[PDB]
Amino acid sequence: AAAAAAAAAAAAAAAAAAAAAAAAAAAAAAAAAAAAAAAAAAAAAAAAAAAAAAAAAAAAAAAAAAAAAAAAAAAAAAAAAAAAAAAAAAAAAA
Amino acid sequence: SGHNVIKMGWMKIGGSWKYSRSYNDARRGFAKGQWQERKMTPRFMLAPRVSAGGPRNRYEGKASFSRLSLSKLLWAVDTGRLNPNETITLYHLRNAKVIADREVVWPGMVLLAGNVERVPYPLHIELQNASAKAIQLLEEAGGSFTNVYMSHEGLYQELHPEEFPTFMEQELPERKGLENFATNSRKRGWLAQWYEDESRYAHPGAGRRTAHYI
Amino acid sequence: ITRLYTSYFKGELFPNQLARPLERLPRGVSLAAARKGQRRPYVPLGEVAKLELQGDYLTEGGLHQEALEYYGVVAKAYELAYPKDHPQVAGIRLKLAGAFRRTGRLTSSKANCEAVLQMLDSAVQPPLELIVEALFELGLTSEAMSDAAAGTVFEEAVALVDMFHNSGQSHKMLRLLPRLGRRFNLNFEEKFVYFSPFDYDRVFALADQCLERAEVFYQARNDRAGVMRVLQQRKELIDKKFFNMRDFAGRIHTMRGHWKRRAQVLTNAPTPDELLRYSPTIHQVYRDFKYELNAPIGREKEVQPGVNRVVHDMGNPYRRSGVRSQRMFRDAEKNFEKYIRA
Amino acid sequence: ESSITGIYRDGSEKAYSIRFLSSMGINVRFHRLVNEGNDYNHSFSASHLHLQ
Amino acid sequence: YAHTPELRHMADGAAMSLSGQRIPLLKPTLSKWSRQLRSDIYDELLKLPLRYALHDFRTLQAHIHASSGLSSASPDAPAYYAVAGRDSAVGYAPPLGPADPVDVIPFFVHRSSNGHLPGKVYSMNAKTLMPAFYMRIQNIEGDMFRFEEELMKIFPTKKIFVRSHSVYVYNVNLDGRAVLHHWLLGLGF
Amino acid sequence: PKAGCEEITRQGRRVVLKPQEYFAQHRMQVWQMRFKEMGPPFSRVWVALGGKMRRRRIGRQIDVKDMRYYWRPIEPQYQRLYMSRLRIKDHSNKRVQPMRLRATNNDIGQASSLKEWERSSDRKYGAALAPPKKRDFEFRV
Amino acid sequence: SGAVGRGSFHSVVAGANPRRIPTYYNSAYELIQLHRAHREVTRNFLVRDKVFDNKFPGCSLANGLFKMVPNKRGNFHTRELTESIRHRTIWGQRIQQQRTINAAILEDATKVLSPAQMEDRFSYRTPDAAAYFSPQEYTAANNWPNYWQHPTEKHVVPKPRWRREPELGGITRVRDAVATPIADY
Amino acid sequence: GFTMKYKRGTGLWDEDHVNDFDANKYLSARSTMRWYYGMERLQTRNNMNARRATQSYNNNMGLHHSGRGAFERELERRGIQVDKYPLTTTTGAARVAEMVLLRRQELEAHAKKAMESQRQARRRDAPSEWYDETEGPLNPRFLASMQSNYTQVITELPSSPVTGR
Amino acid sequence: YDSRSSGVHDVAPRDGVDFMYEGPQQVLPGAHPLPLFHPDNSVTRPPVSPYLPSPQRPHPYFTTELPELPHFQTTRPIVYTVGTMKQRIVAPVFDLANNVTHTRELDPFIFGFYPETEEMAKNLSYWLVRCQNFSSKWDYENREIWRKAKKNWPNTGMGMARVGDRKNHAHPWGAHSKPVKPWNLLMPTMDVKTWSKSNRMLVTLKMLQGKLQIVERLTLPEPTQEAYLQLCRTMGWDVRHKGGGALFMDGGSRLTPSSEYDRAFFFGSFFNGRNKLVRPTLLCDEPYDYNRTSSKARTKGPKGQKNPIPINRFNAYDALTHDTLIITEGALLQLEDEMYTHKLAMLPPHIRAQLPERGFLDSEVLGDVPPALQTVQMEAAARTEEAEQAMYAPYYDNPYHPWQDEGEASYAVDAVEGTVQRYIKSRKTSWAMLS
Repeated sequence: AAAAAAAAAAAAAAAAAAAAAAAAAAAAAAAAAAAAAAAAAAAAAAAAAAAAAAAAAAAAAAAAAAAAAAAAAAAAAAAAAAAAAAAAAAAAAA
Repeated sequence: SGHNVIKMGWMKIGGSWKYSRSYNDARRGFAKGQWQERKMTPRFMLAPRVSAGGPRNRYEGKASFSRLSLSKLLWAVDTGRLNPNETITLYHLRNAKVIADREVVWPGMVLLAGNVERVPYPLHIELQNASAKAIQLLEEAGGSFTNVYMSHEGLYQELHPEEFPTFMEQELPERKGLENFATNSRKRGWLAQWYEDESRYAHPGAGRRTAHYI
Repeated sequence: ITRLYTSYFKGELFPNQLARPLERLPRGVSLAAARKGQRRPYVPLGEVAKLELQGDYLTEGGLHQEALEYYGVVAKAYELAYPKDHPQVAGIRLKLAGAFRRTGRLTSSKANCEAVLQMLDSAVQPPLELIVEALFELGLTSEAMSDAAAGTVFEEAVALVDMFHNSGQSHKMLRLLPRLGRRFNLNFEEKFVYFSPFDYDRVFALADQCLERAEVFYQARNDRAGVMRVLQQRKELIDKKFFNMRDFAGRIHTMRGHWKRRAQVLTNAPTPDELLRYSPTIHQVYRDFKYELNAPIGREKEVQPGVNRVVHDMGNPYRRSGVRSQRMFRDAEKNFEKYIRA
Repeated sequence: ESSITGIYRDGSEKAYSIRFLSSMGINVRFHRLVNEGNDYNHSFSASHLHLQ
Repeated sequence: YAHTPELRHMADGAAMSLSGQRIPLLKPTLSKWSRQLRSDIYDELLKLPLRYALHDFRTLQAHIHASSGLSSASPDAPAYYAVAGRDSAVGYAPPLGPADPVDVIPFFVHRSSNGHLPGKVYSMNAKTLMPAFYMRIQNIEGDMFRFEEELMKIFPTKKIFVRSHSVYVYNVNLDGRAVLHHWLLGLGF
Repeated sequence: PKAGCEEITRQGRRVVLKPQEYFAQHRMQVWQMRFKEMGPPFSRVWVALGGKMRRRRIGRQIDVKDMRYYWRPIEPQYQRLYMSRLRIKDHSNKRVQPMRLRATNNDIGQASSLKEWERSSDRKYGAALAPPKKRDFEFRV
Repeated sequence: SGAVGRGSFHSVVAGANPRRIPTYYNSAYELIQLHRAHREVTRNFLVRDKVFDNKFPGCSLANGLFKMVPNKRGNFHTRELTESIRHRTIWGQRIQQQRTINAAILEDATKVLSPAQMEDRFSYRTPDAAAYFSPQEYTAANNWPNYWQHPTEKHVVPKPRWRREPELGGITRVRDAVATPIADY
Repeated sequence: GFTMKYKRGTGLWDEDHVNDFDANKYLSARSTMRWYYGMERLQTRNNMNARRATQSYNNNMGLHHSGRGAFERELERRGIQVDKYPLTTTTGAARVAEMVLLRRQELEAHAKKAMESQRQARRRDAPSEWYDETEGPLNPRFLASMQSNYTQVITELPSSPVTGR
Repeated sequence: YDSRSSGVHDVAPRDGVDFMYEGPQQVLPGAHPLPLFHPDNSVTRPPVSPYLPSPQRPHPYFTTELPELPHFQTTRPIVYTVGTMKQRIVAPVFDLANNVTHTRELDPFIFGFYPETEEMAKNLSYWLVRCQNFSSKWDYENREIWRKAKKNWPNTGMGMARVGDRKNHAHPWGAHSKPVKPWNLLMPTMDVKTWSKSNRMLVTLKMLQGKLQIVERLTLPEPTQEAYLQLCRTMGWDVRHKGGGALFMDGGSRLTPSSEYDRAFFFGSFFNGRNKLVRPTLLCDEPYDYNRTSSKARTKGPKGQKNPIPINRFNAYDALTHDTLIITEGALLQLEDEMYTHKLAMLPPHIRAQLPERGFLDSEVLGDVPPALQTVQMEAAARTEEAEQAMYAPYYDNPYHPWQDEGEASYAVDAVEGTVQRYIKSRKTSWAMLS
């Protein structure tokens, strides 16, 4: 389903549009599967370029994890390996 | 044999405690509970609560049946637990260990036909308010179904029948259960053919009976 | 973090690197007898060893004539380096009788791979992985000679494997090593450290091609029972090797910290091929009562002797309590006598 | 007593506690009494590379 | 192909409730009680290199004469006498036995007191409700190690462990449960 | 206490078994009316009613675009904050799951279905949920 | 109540279940429960009629009485035992009533088809039956717990060459030397 | 409070439905008797108080110690039986125990005669293939027990294996 | 480690007990290429079995009817299950004169359940905690020390430590704030699944080792202790305190089974050695607990199951501290009877449906078979129950013919009272339940 609009929200508050059925249990089955964020309302697949949202939390997490010095440098400030060792630790408290 | 110092990992006994401040808080059971967040008000203080009882308030009388899959039944009559010759009721299920006894609470059960499309042999069942397609399935197979909705002491007088020598007279279901399940012609309710008597009950002829109040 | 290995990375240690011993025959067992049952002066060996590895590299390259020469030299310097019929001077020709056969000269091949065996049976305890390397060359030069009657030596070669190859010791230490890893979702490639018997037990790998070069024989000659006489053996050969590797899983998830368990995991473990062979019922511990203080109810004199000694009573702990608790237990020493008297 | 003990031909001796020690770790300790000569406790420094 | 504005109907099974007609076209339907089988899963097992030739999907079906043919429960010609354990719209049917009458399968799986198959999908640290599941095949018998091997040829990349009673396969959701049964069904067990 | 001394010679108080807590303390009434936990296990979300709450003056000229009455799930942190009170029924056991917010029929069943209750005919099978027995007509106090 | 295949008193509706296609059901599950239900009342009696026979002189003041106070017996009989008889009987009746249907089925077939076709019809034989009853016959699978002793994998085990020893005291003794062990790196 | 009085005297033996949390993984032979005389004591010592109770209690409420009053004293005089089900009594069930004890002592008597028949019928002197040890050796301390079956000495195996002839 | 480098062994042999090493041709006492903590040959712990346990023969017993002594069958027919051994187990039973009277099959369910350690552990782990005096594990607390209530000195002006009411664990009179009282501990629960299953895998290990031996009768001809100790010398039961001793499951003879012992044996069964005597059952009662929520706060005794297993059952601690297992044939019958309805419900449906054909389900109550040989006590209770099968004739509460009138009842619903009443021939037979 290609959108080409300001698409919508989902079916939270629903005005049911019936065609023909038993159908005597629609708005009691349209507010029953609407709170679990669900199909049984067919879900109206919209916004085919949801890639730019997967490439935001790709950048909004690779530019905020680099806010703490992304550091493919090392275990930062090694300077005492590069001779040889097995680094121990330094508890943070910070 | 170690101390799960939070934000630091497992640590040896006798090790370093310099960095186990919030751990000495968790052990004391003292819960701050993120209460330094005075600034951001949670959904708690801003959530209008419907239903002075609650969203799923199980008040006394609420007819909340314990779900019994229909496919769990058709699997126990070919396994050999249930004899399809006989009118399968709640007593067998408990005794055939088909269903545990922790499942059965008033009102008894409900037969749900999901991901089941056919039932080959005729079947005759006494349950409380099977669903629609669960009913149509059994009716289409030659077999039948009825809706034996009963009061509490009806459930006990039935599930433990070897504790009563004779038949203690069993009370009708209450009004909210009557008009919904028992007297329901559609749900195969047992009191439906009686409620549709017309000659009596569906309209008296007995003097006392004439006042439904009496 | 990772490791680039862009510098020289010294090796790790591991129990796959133990110096596994060789395999021989039992003490008195001689090869020609077992078969029919079914200081030194300086020689530049370190230099000729480089001179034959260029044969193993050559004869494995298709240059089977050039390899013959390199093997010629190293087979000369060996019959001088080692004494007569040494386990080594016999083994080099097994690389020569092959290099011969891969150059048409089968007549000398059999003349070579048969010369080795008289160096082997005439020895004290020959290298078992060699007598299965000779009995293979003797079986391959018979193929090159196209003699089907000369093909029932494979099945006789493996008759020595099934008999004289204790198939446990190849994977004895490597059997528990999967119990060494203690992480489950990082560096978890240690819980599945698998070492392969073809790569670790040469005699097993040799014995496999025998039972595969013997199948192609009976397959070629359109022999039926011959094929099955081999295939079932080729499976029974391996099945008793995969069995000596089995073991149940210990802990599965990440056990933290118990690094001192490094002693119970990696150790000499009785292999499944041995834990049954030497079972404590079939193979009974010898216990000499001359050094212990217990013997069955009749062998009561044969304990570790003592000095002036008189059996006081049985150490019934209530002898300490007051005399009314020793008025019980009165006859319990009398009654117990004739129970140990015959 | 859990201790292997070797007697060298100058009167010297040595012990090797084998308490809780597996069989493989006893043989290894077996082979290590025959090796040494029990004559000098020298620190392998750059001064004591040559004993004479 | 957005020119067809339909096909919205094919959507997901993640982030959205799945039930009734809208059940995923890959997700199997074999439950504990409704032993439904699928042909897609059965080809994966029939196009994989393994010993123990599985059963033909023809002779594997528990589901596809007085009044023009009668049901498979042996309703007898009188259209009267019928026999207890002969038809089952839930998919139940006893084992069929191995398909190769010349081979001796080294492991025998033992159905349970209710006719199940030993695979149950648990969770790693269910306390925190972690969505990381494994399996456990509790009723194995025979050379359960040569049972471990066959699982590798199906599950080459799953950390498979083995103890005297069970065989754990790790990171196997409710789907790898279904794929397991189709094997133990076709295997004649 | 060492072996015997005036602190043990005499006899202070003595201590016996501690009574328990209510079994379902941690499903506090204040949540059983705010939220409802929905979804399959391993996807339990705690939705709470959404939207503003202020009671204005006599304004509110639109009742139709008034609060849409939607359940929207609470913030992901707080669901872990409340649920943390639910897990502590049996800590240290990776086996068990969180005790649910609202009771379930197997919980209401398993509670009184143990062996120890097998003879408690009354109150068995959820007698406290059914409408009461029609009391006697010659009943009096 | 129900408890027998007749339908409970809730057939005050005209729900009498007609046209019952009489199936042949062998009561294989029921016949176990009855064998258990009968074993309980058989013991519920034993518990009910336990009289003291204290084997010790100290408790010889009661040595010939029922262990249960007269109330506690008449109490145990009317409650914890008389429900163990209405149980077996409910099991027993639910079987004698069904075997009356196996009668009609086996007697409408013996008069239409051969004993060769019945044990194909009214018999629940299975291809792997011998795997549970007569295991000496089954070969299609390796059902052994100790699989390494099945005939088809018995070759895996070793064949040691053992021998007794007279001077060791009848001690048995495998006559194979131990493989040279691995000791170092 | 609630402690299941309806299960105390309802075991098969006399050691169940009783919290003996003070146990010991090795009870000396002196300390096993005391454990039996114990579990044997708190079943008689238990009820011999609940009989003294309900008999001394009826004496104070004005009834017969057993529980009979005026009416059910008359009925026994008239010849009517008073209680609905007269359960088998001491002299009753301590008499049935002299049935299943007396036919077994007679069944186990004749079993002497039937065992001797099928033991003096198949009475070889050379044991069959069970006398093999090609698979596993024999237990010489057991052969001393099969010896009284035949005449040929089974109790002498050579140090070499026995092929089982 | 490797401290104490000298001074361990005096550098000399002993007088006449130390032997140097001859060479690899002779054999030392104890040497074996397997790690054995309890090293035993067939002289010190001689297994009482026809054969000697081996990897070749699956069990040291006859797997086929030896025809030089009669063959007995089990009481209940045998069906093989998951953990069963899948081979006949024919075990020669013995006589009190140390003979071999007859040979008898053994049910693979009980005696052929191949052992597993991850379950016999649960048997031992349960015992080592159940077999444990809890009431001894009682320590004082802070509030049982009887000291002053006031701070034993003003906390500030004194040159002391900031402490008040010194009655704490730091002091030689105080006690732990959260000490170990009996009722804090645990009596673990143990159901019938994991108790039977564990126990049946212990009487199998006692077979696979060869320490199993079925006996005809265990009666002493006189109640003395001499006849006991003399019975062990002839039958060969090393029962000295140090040497490995016998384990006596006792159930009376084959024709006269009896769940209780024989007063002759019971009284002679008491001897200060490695002898035990256990009840002839492997199953156990269903675990309950009433004080599950500290409701009875006056209780003493551990949390958990208030229905512990009595010490004289068959456990895993005395299954191994007593090497030889000595079952009587009466005990056998009871094992096959009580486990019968257990192995049948533990079968798959397709197989459980063939039992009524193979004579597994011949119901002694429907008369389809004469009554099986039953225990002396459990038959006595079947003669009593059969005797009184008549006294319930004239009453409508009969348990053997319940609901005689369910064919004539005419149920009638009325809407003045909440009543569905039934009439038997126009006469009301329902009963209004009293309150």
